[PDB]
Amino acid sequence: SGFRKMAFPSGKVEGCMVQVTCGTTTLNGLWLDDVVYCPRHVICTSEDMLNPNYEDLLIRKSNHNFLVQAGNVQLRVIGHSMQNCVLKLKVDTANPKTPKYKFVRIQPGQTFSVLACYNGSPSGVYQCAMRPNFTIKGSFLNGSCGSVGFNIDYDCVSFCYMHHMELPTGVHAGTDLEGNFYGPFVDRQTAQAAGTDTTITVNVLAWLYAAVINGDRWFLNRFTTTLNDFNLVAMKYNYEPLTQDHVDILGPLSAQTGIAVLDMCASLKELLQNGMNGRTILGSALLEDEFTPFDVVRQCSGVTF
Amino acid sequence: SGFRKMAFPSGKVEGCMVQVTCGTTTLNGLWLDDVVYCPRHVICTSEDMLNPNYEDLLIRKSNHNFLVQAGNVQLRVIGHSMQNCVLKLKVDTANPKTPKYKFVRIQPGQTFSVLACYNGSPSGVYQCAMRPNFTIKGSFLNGSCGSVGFNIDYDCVSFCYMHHMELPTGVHAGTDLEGNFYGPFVDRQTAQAAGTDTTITVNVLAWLYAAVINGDRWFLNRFTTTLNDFNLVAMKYNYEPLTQDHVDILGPLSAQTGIAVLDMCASLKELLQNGMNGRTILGSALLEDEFTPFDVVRQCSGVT
Ligand SMILES: *CC(=O)[C@H](CCCNC(=N)N)NC(=O)[C@H](Cc1ccccc1)NC(=O)[C@H](N)Cc1ccccc1
Repeated sequence: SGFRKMAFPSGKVEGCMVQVTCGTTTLNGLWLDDVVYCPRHVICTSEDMLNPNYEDLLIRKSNHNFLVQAGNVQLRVIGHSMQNCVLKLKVDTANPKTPKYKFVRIQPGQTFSVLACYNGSPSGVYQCAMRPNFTIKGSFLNGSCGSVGFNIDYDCVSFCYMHHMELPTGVHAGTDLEGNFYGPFVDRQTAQAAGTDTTITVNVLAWLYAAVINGDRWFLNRFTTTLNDFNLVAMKYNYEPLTQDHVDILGPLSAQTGIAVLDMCASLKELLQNGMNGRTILGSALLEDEFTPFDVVRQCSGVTF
Repeated sequence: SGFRKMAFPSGKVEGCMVQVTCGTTTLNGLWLDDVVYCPRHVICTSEDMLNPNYEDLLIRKSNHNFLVQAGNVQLRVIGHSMQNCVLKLKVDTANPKTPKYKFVRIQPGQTFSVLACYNGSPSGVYQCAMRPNFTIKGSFLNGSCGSVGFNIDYDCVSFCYMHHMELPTGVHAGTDLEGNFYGPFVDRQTAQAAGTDTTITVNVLAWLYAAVINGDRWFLNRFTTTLNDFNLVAMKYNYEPLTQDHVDILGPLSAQTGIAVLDMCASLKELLQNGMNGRTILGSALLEDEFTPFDVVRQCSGVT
């Protein structure tokens, strides 16, 4: 029983983390086979970040200016390239602890485990959701860049996020491992503000199913509704619209509990309009939306890797 | 910026988790050097658990009955002993991946990271607090006994918990790595109920400090309360008493915040009586008590 915000085992990623230094700037990198990936603003001065010509400043440097270090071992850079906002440094040695991996671009609403690192050393791991505004509400301090987010798809480590920048709101923004930013953000010190956020309704429903699997039933009424009557209510509370594909993905939890998706949509409807009656659900007094439907199955089914 | 309940990196512990099978019963074990630790009731059948006698039940068994698996490699068991409620299995080979480790017994109120495992394979990692009633509100399914909790002191993995049992409440109970249960629980199918629980006052305060460092300051007030007076409001609301040892350990965050421990005790005291004013604190409408004062520094000081 029980239900906690659960991260994937971080062992396979810990083995790929290294330190990348260029001039006076250091940050983290991901060492897979004989290539190290890291944010390309490692090659930038603070002066450069006001208007950075990454194409020009990349070729102005060469392999010797990059100091990659895997723990205590120095790795010899033998080639440097640029794929969007991610700098690829070819190295002399291939990582023996390289897992079977894949580079994936997640969609807003999905989750992943973040391994926060500093100077190429892991500090801690936690679960993050990619908000609808393409930010993540993470925990990062300076030097955390190159920290990556990932999922473990059965026998494969799917990397989905590399951290680049903190915004003024305190939220965070990054890229996929192809170097493409999630959201309308820039690796440039220019005015950037996240867009208005919304609540991932499909994830909240999944989290109510999880509460039912763990005994909590006080919020379940004898009502049901239509998918559009609920969405009318959802829009009023700045909730993401629920699609038919969303209802499809909640089937497995609807099947496990014997509660139709729209039956619980009605339960959520009245949780939004009349509050939570000063009661707790899985140890929270607010509606949690950082659990995907697969996150609930994974935790309440004992999936292993 | 930001504050989430993050766990320690699990890599070092992952290498130590194996699958222990005796008869029809399979659970997880910890493989350190040439020894595999696991909950002793692996030797029992469900019919035995109603009134097991472990010393005689081990009298019945041999090293031949204990099957250990490190991934897909089978480890030869060459000896089996028992220390309190933990079974120690001596094996033919030592774990190449044994970290510098300690066995520690935590006190109620401190936190640790749990690596939930099944069939010797890790499934997830999360943070827990040892409640004042010596329970933990974790996430454990069947075949999760053997899973272990741990901290990471720089480069020393100090194990402090092994999972053994879930109680009717839904909470969880286990032992330190010397086989001694936390709380008045036992590995037997007997009437056992978790004592009624209290909130960890010192952790809530640390959590409030984390909230202001991260920018949340609406709960502030500072009406000048005394340690005692606070404690008398606290105990009525089922919060554990706040000693001045606690005040001492909140010193660091009282410093960086410039907020005297007692003046936040004040703003906690009326948060306790008035309410949350329908507002949040780091994304919670509840007072969070599963963050130690060190947990708050470690997460605000970038420790690795
Ligand atoms: C991940 C990092 O911390 C990295 C600094 C590495 C050097 N190591 C240490 N200082 N210990 N990068 C940044 O800190 C990042 C650089 C950047 C600037 C502009 C865009 C993208 C990246 N700095 C920030 O993100 C600041 N918050 C500046 C900023 C950026 C965007 C909007 C508003 C402010």
